[PDB]
Amino acid sequence: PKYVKQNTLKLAT
Amino acid sequence: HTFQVPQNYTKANCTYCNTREYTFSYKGCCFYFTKKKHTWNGCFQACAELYPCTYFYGPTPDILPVVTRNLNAIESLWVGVYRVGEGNWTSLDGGTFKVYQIFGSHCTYVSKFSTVPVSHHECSFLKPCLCVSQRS
Amino acid sequence: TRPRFLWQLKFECHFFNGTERVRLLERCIYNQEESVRFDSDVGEYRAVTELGRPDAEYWNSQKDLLEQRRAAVDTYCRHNYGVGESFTVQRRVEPKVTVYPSKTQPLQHHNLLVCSVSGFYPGSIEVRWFRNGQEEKAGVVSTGLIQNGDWTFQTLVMLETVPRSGEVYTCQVEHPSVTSPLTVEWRA
Amino acid sequence: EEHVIIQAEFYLNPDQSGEFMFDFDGDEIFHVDMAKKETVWRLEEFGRFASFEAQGALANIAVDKANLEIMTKRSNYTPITNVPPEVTVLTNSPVELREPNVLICFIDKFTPPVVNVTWLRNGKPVTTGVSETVFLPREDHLFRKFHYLPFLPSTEDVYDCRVEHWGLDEPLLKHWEFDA
Repeated sequence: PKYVKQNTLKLAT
Repeated sequence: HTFQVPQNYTKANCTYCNTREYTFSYKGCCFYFTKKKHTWNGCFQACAELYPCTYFYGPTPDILPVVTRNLNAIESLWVGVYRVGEGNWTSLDGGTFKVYQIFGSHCTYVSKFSTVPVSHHECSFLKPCLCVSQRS
Repeated sequence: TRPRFLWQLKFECHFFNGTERVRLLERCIYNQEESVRFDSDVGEYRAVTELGRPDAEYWNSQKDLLEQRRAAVDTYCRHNYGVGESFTVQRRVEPKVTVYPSKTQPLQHHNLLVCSVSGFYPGSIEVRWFRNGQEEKAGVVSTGLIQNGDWTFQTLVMLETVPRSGEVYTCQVEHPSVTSPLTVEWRA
Repeated sequence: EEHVIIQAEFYLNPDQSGEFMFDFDGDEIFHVDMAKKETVWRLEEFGRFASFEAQGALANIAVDKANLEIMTKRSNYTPITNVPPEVTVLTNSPVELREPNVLICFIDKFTPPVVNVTWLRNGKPVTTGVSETVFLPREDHLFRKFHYLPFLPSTEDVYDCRVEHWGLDEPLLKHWEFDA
């Protein structure tokens, strides 16, 4: 089994 | 004998926004890309039944770029822009729309690559409907 | 030294009753202030502080992003819960129970009986004091549950006493790692 | 509830330091070494049942650094207000003379996450066997950290967990020594 990561989003510019 | 059941659709006069279910939100509106596909005309009713205070929406040049960037590369939407009155290209929302019209006057859609709504080959093609509801 | 700027991002999966209920909480924190968050029970991003307004608006305008987070409770939370369930939710280490008085004093003079419970896991644990068979609820000075940082806990539960010859104090411990409550005595 | 799994990450300026770790009910499951670019499990037993692609963490951190830049400006450069740490030195299990034990230095409720920690035996620094954890997150968004010093109990030695942090006026020494 592999740990799934949640991706960080880029903030509003 | 002809049994006539008429249906007049108009803009909504109330507020609503289904937060656990809308396609995307922008400015004051809650947008919903229909899951079932429909004929352009079937859209007025499809939207009016999707959620309370919801209706077939015509993308303003201020709004379709957001609608357009939320489109798959192969996905298109029937939009509530029609040929009849007020500049001749209007919406349940009023106004005048600039339309790419090399075709038949009655239906319009948006694609990922269109910058204005577009008139179509024929309105029987099935497509998801672009619906809206005003929040708060 | 110079001023510091901190940016924190936390994705928290809350599991209730195993997996029958799972809430996902995504939080953005600037320095020490949460600014924006996604709550799976809400469905969209919500600005907590004004600094987060721009972000909540921008993120709720992206459908793919919205669709991804709204399914994360399954593709992320429930998934990772499985990947490590065998050694986290199921991890169990029996406590080591020792009883000793703090300072070696002659009898009849006030003393602090110490019940050390160490190296256990999970944290859920119960320690009770007994004086000749009857439960002592009063005069119990405890440290509370202490997390050691290496998946083991410990707790020191002290009992105020004035031991009279013949008295038998018993420290009873109950913990999900043991079937029948552990016990250890100390003779006065 | 019952359980909580937390993916926590952060980036701090000017330090240019970051972190990426997974937490289960308060305990660290693993974290990603930014330098070695490999995932490091708290208990080696964990690596024998699961795995994590460390590269993913590095991607998030890049995005976090960029975001930190954005948030700093938009906040009009307001810096974090230091919160000095609470320090307490504890023993792993009841001590017995000449029975190996472990001194736990528990640093809690502080921010930002930068701290210089030193173990001292009779006023001299010690490294033999020392180990530490990364910064663990707290619900109030402050941090928790642990430092370890295995030692042999005696009546002849005194120890100190020396802790430095910007919210502190001067180094803080937490004292420990056998009591007979």
